[PDB]
Amino acid sequence: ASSFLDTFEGYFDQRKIVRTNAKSRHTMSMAPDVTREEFSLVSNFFNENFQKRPRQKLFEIQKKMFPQYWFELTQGFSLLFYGVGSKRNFLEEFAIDYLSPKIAYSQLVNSIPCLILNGYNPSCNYRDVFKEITDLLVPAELTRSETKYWGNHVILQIQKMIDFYKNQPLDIKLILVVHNLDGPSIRKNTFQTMLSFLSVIRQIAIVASTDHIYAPLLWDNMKAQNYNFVFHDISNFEPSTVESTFQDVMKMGKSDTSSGAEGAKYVLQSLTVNSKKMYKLLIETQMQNMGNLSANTGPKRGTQRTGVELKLFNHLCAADFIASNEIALRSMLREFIEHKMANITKNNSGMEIIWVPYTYAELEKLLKTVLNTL
Amino acid sequence: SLLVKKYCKMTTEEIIRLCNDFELPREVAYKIVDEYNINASRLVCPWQLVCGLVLNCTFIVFNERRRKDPRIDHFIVSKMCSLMLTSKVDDVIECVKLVKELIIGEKWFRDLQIRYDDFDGIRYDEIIFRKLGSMLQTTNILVTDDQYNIWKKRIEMDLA
Amino acid sequence: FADAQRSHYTVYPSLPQSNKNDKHIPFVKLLSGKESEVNVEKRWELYHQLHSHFHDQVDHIIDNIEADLKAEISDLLYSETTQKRRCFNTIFLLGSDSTTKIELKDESSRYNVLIELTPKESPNVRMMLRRSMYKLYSAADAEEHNDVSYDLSLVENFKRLFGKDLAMVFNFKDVDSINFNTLDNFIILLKSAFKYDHVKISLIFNINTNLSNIEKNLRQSTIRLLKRNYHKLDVSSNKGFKYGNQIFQSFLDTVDGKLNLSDRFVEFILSKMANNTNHNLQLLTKMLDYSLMSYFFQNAFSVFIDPVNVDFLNDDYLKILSRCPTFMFFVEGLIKQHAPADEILSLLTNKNRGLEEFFVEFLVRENPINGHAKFVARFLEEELNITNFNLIELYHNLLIGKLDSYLDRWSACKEYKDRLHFEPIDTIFQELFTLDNRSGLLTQSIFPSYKSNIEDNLLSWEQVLPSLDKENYDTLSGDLDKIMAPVLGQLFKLYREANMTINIYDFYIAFRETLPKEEILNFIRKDPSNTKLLELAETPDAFDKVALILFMQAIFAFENMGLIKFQSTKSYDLVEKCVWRGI
Amino acid sequence: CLRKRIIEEQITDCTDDQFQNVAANFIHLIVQAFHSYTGNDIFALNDLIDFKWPKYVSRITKENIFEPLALYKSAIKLFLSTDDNLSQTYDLSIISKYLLIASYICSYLEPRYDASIFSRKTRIIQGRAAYGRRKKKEVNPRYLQPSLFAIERLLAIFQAIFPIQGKAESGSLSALREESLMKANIEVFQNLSELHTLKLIATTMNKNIDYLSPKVRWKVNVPWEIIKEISESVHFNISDYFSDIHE
Amino acid sequence: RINTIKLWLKKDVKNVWENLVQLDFFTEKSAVGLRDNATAAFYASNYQFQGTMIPFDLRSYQMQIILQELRRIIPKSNMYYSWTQL
Repeated sequence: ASSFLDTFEGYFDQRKIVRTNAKSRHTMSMAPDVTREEFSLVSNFFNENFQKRPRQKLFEIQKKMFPQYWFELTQGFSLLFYGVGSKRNFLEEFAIDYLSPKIAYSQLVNSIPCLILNGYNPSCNYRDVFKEITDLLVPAELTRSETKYWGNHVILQIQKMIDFYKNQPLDIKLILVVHNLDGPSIRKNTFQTMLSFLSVIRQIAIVASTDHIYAPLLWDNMKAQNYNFVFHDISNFEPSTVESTFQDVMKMGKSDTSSGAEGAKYVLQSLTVNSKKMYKLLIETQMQNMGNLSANTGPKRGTQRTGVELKLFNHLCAADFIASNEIALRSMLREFIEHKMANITKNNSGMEIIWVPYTYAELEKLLKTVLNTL
Repeated sequence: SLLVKKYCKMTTEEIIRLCNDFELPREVAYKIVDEYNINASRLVCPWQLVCGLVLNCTFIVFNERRRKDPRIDHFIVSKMCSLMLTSKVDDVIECVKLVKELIIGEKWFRDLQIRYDDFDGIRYDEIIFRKLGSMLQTTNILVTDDQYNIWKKRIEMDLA
Repeated sequence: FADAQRSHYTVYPSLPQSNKNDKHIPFVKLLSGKESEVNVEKRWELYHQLHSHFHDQVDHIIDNIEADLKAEISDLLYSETTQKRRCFNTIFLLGSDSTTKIELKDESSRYNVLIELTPKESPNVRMMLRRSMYKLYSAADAEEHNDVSYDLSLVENFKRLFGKDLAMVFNFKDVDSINFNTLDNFIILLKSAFKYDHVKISLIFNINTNLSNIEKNLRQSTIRLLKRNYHKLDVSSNKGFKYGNQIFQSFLDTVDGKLNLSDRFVEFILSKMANNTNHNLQLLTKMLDYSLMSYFFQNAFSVFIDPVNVDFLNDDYLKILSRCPTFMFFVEGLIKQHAPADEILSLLTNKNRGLEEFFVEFLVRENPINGHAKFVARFLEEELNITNFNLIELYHNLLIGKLDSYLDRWSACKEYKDRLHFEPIDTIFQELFTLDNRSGLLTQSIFPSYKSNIEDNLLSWEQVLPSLDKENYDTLSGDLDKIMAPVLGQLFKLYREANMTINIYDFYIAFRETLPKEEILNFIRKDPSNTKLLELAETPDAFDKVALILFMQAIFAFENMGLIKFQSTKSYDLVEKCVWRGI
Repeated sequence: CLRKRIIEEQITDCTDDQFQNVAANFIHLIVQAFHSYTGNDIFALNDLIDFKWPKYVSRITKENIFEPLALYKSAIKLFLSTDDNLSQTYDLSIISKYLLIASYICSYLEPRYDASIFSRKTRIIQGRAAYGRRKKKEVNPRYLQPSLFAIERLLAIFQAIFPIQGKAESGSLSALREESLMKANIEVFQNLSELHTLKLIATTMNKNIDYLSPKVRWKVNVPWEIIKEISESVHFNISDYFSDIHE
Repeated sequence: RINTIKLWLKKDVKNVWENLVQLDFFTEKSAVGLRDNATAAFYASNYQFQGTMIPFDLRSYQMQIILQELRRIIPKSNMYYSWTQL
């Protein structure tokens, strides 16, 4: 077709005008209609059998790189892994099996806590991650002169934490492991600002990974200073079958990538029937409140106004015999809260509202495909 | 020179003749002929693809001889300018890079690099630690063990 | 509820009982397992005393770049006694990073409050004032040892409520990131505090880029207010090179007499430090550390820079140092000058004593370029009053021999170019104690061609996955592995040879013709255990369905890498390519 | 300033009625020069007096107090230019400096004509180059607001105009490995992101835009007078790219 | 066609340009000046408009007084009166 294939020469030469007769418009409906269960059947056979023996031998080669990375984490370098393929099974085998026992032995008993962080999850929140880090470090919380008139308490406590840890002994006491640092909810500027200032602290060791090809566009001179990555290419052509769970693969990637409701569809498939009857009751009651309050077909994502309050919800699931009391209700709610499939917050009157963060069209699709089959 | 000559047809007996003196084997010479027969209708200069395929294959088939002997990398481009009838070497290097773009993804050029173990100039065992970024990779600052092999043989016969 | 589907879970991993060893350092045994353990731990602690001696001085340097900058801004913030007394003294800090603290005077019978405003703290003009009036009322009760409305009426009631007059200082942090409608309206708001007879305002602008960009943004009547007294203070780590010359000289003091710097390394330092002009000194330190980390990790001869370990010398050390290219040039020089064979044979390995006695001679030379560069930099400083010079490219041109061809640009060293002349000499065995990048490790680890390493692994992929020959005829798919590419690598060359907008269905068929039809269906049948998978294989439609399943997880993997746009939502039939190789 | 000079110049032949008339005639002269610039302001005239009264006093001597026409010709260079303003304009990197130039090209040249201007390489395979613009447009698009471009067009025009790195050292062993044209390493994206935080490259305004998305387009916001100062620093002639479109 | 008239420079007309803005001869292009109530004026103060962030000479403005009205007010004895008609 084109004479040039790669340079700016190939960019300028392949972006030509195609004529209307020269366009061969074939709809993708002219294809074998593939069921979802045989999609998973053929994919799990090729991902577990096609090139294991090259990928296993490649993983034995780059396992000899592990003391060379550990020498870099003891010198204050954050450590970014790029390449083509899934880097997830590499990253949590290096950081849990190799890295964490060998820092602890070199500081002489228990291992270093290894907070790993799934950034391919589109529901990854930076305030919940920082809630986890202050449980592990237990920093001195922020005095009144330090909270500077609606200052950001997450950023202003890291800056107190840097000045504290500039005088502590140089010992790794946390390893935060960021899978897909350029993932959908973690590529935002408030998340990167958190993790850059948190990377200045030499007492915690950053081990991160990126999949997108324009990932270095995400760090300017100030963020690349605080990070000071050393970059490592680990191409291994792994399938990424866990990253292809929060995002529908039957639609080839036009599932909007930031919903999180497609990843919720995977969570419902292996639950209790009494935990699916509750969540079905929660969806159907909020679906009543979205069609009432909005008066609008178009996609608005469900928030606190459309949510059920908690004491009214306990009456709904006691008549349908899901929950016997308030505590057994709250014990099977929190498994949805930790996966952020349901949120609990209070309004301006004290009503404790429970609500599902998905749009109306994603809420009726989810109600029919997994929940209403019983 | 033949590099400036345009829209001239190349018989199979000539594109073999260009690589018969380089002593490229059967399977290297036939896939040069097959690659020419695809693009033969769409080339501006046919001799630029013919010299570019043969040079890219002679750096791969004879890479094992080229590591020990740095003389031959100057030999082949000096031999190439006289047979394409060009004056200086800059057009010959220019036609290597242009044909390297066209056959970098092809299946036979991959199997040519796996068999002769070249991987644009390296081994596999030496290029995978160069791509991983190992600090234990080889640095070309010392002479190699096989180049010190033939230096040690030569000097002892220059001793006595 | 798997942990793989959660976000941010915490592993408390299990550590084994005891691995029988005090081997818990990241250095490995070199010489392919011929190096002793006592050499590995010596090379570890000889690294840390050469690493810490470098960072004890760099931390001393960085503490001087702030103590100088606190004092240079404080000479200029105070004592400009204007006789008109109805304006503010403005301090433009050209190119300043906003990470400098400003200490104000104590200076009793006067309040000196410092009010710092970031562009995140400035969404609009009333939020600039309510934070500024909170920061002075909170910092005046801190020095005092009822509530006030936070507005500019606190400035007029300041003597009537605290008894001392005011001197407030504004420190705008990222003024290139603030919008200039708000900052213009806030300076005009502070202009209304010049009727109160007991206050003086002082603005400090941390302009990271330029003054010419700022005066095109502010309105013209504000610049006429800012010009009654302003002071431009150039604040940079890169001005006059005077702090980059101190960190690089601090590096050369640590490796004085024990490590050399190749000019291929020094001009790499010199080129990469010019590509980042705002943060040079952290990036100068990062490259000198990672090359120093690289040396002690890779050279078994790293233990031979203190003389107490020369009495250890072994046989595998003797087989590896003799391939140094200067050492062959020395034996070549003894061939060409002295005819007999025995003195050269006493140098070589057939004399077991002589070669290891030959290496103890050449370790103690000073190798005097490290002191001579410090000699030139001090002499060219105080004699000629020259400030604007790199010591880095002075050290680079000194390694080559182009010293006087570098000094002629100042045109005042013509009476001194003969006494400062120095031709370097190649010492023997200097390749074993040196810092160089001829392998390409620093421009792969610190400055990688990121996207070009992605498309090369996609397109080529033979440099990545091992092509193995014995083990494949045993396994389930090794008849398929020699004839079929990995699907991300197969789809990328169909991606690469295509135009900008491509139909998915035509891109599916063009993918499907590349695959072997008989051996995919032979591979899908070679597992006898899955009955559900063998039922798909009996269908006549088996290859057309396996090819689509295998296509559309790679067309999915190319989207979240960013290689493919789905043009024109509501249509979902054709895609646009984002990424070209080579760019 | 008027007080000090008259005793220190040793011309002590003056009264208050000359003191008042020398300052009054300056005000009538500072208005009659700069009324067309300020208008009917009071506060702009009050700034141009006190910015130009210390410079008007220091040019008086014995022949200048008594005759007003002689003093105006001895102070002519401060009644012609207002000067209400306070090496290179930016201290940007050498590849940040060519990445605003390529941003200014992508945002005012059209994408349709780029293959005719920047292409230089010989064709192994038959094909026709782009013909270029057939006729000039009389809008001069640099007057107009800059248009949006994609991130890959910027990186294509960046290496089209970036100077030759790794120059050929006349070696056949060295000429293959060189890759004389510059690829986008970690510094090109780090300097493009730094150029965005400095508000020199703009985007479409959405709260928490993602850099890493197909939909986000980019545009430059520097004027022509800044990118002209930038282009003369790196000896790049950006005016020839815009001379052929209308000027 | 014609003593001479001074042509003021690009840096000097900037002050003249900003006075015609603040005298309501030029308005910002699609501008909402004062809001109806207090909450709409508060919502607008937290939004950061585009014309603020684009450079000075690139802001699109519009026109309070059109040229056909501008010919009728300016007297016939001005030297600029011939340029109040295309």
